[PDB]
Amino acid sequence: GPGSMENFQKVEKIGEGTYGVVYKARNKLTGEVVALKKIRLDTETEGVPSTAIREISLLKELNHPNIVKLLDVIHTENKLYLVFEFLHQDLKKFMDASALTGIPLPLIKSYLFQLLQGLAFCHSHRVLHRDLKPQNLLINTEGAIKLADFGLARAFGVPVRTYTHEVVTLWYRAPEILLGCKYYSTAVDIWSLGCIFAEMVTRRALFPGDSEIDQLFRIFRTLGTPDEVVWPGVTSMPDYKPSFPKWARQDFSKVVPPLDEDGRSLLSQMLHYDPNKRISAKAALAHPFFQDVTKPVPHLRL
Amino acid sequence: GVNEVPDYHEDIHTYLREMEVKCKPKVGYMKKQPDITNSMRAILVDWLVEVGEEYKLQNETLHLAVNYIDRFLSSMSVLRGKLQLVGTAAMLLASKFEEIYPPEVAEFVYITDDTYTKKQVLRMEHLVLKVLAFDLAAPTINQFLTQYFLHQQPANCKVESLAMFLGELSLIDADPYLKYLPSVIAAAAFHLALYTVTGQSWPESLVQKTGYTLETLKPCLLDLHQTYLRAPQHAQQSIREKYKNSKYHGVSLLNPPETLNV
Ligand SMILES: COc1cc(Br)ccc1CO
Ligand SMILES: COc1cc(Br)ccc1CO
Ligand SMILES: COc1cc(Br)ccc1CO
Ligand SMILES: COc1cc(Br)ccc1CO
Ligand SMILES: COc1cc(Br)ccc1CO
Repeated sequence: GPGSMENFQKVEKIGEGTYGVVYKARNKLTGEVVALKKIRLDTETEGVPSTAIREISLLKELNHPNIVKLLDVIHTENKLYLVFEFLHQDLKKFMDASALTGIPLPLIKSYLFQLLQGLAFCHSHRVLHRDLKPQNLLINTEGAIKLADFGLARAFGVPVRTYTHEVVTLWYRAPEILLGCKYYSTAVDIWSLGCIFAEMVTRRALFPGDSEIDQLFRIFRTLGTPDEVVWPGVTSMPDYKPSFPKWARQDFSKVVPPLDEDGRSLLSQMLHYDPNKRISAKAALAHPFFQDVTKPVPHLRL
Repeated sequence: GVNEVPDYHEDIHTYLREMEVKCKPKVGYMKKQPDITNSMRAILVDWLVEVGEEYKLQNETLHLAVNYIDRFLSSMSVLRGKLQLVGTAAMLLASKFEEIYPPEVAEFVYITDDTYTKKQVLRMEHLVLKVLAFDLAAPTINQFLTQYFLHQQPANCKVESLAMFLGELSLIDADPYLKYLPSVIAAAAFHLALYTVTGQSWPESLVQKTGYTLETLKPCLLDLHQTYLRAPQHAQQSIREKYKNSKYHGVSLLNPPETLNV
């Protein structure tokens, strides 16, 4: 691409992944702050990691304001550098930063609505993220949140085929993955966004499981244990057990008590057991919860 | 339901339609290839079909790899002793993109009979990614076929498998199929598969979705009809061997129709 390491001045470390390390850097000719993701291909006896092949190929097509911008790839034999636009913070670190203050309803609402736009755009370009969690959502000082970390993402066909089952960080994982379903679709990213909506309101994770079955049992204790009525086919599902405790569904008002009627409607549709009945990111944009949406700047210094 | 992404299927189809044009190889690249021929490419692709059967890889992976190869050969002049290195690197990249469990790099070295070293494979891997600028999410014939398959009333597994098979036959012959886009070959393959098994024809639902009609499809259909008729005698035979399997409903044993009433 049209980039070279000599024009970047490193600033500090800002992150780390299996790939390697993420650095804030500065372009010495343009002034542009970037994030530099380094991939080590030297430790790679199997060539370019499949995670990186997917991340680059997919991020190259996904030009959208609520998806992080891959500006460039510097491609030597020993190393691969991913040049990304620089955003100051993740949503996880900001929720912790709002621990005692609370996150303001207008920011919760502008964040959910921009997350729903970037998801809708990923889904409209045959891409599933499969790791939507606050840690992978990047905010800036102007009021934007963007989807990032596309290393677990996948280009899908229509209808879907069977893909990797080891998918989505546990607390954000959808039941159909937990229940070993042959097929999963765009509804898994919505499940994750619904968990995130709740987390923005409470600043705590909605389903904090220590195991797959604890995750399942915590979802079932909050939302009730699904039967053939609410979710046709559930009892036939591979990892469904007849012995599973049959918890009643509590009033959804008690799942996230400070949520208003509109918030609750939308959280309910994002957390519907049946992936077929679960709301699309496209449809969710028209939800009454967003009639008064604005894009405020974040209320804390980042 | 959601497995057929009802809220996104049209946006997706429109998007692939745009991307298939961007991912298209040069129709006339072999004339500019001084050392390799259509006959050699057919040998490579037929080998890749056998390799996909050996490692039990998806058909999608085969299609991707062929796309990568043709796009690569559209800009990079290649000696015949290296054509299999390009092909191996294409199938490795395709595998890492599309497969849950890609074969290991050592497995790709092994299938080449130690013609090449692991170091040669990994370096071509890098070269292909550089030549293709990491654009690997290319529309395939399959991505079109699976959407078209939703317009069957009702679904017929013989029709699905035969269209898959006909589309695969097209990968073998750069002449003429380099001249047709994945969406068009898929349409031809589907209509030809539907007639052979049910006697039915390209549906209006798909005219509505695609804008394509049997008149717009006539050129590829005539070419595909001939390929189907001539397939038992083609020098490459690996796709017919593959489509005898029960996985594919033994569709390679179905008789092609003598005429198309076009
Ligand atoms: C900023 O420039 C960089 C950045 C990283 Br990370 C590694 C090497 C260089 C060379 O200058
Ligand atoms: C890839 O990781 C990123 C990217 C950006 Br932009 C900003 C911060 C981080 C944290 O590591
Ligand atoms: C109306 O104000 C709200 C509402 C909810 Br729900 C969550 C946070 C705030 C502001 O800290
Ligand atoms: C006016 O804007 C609205 C109104 C309703 Br109701 C629902 C969603 C939006 C999106 O912004
Ligand atoms: C070594 O023979 C070849 C060459 C090419 Br190109 C493709 C396939 C084969 C068969 O293994």
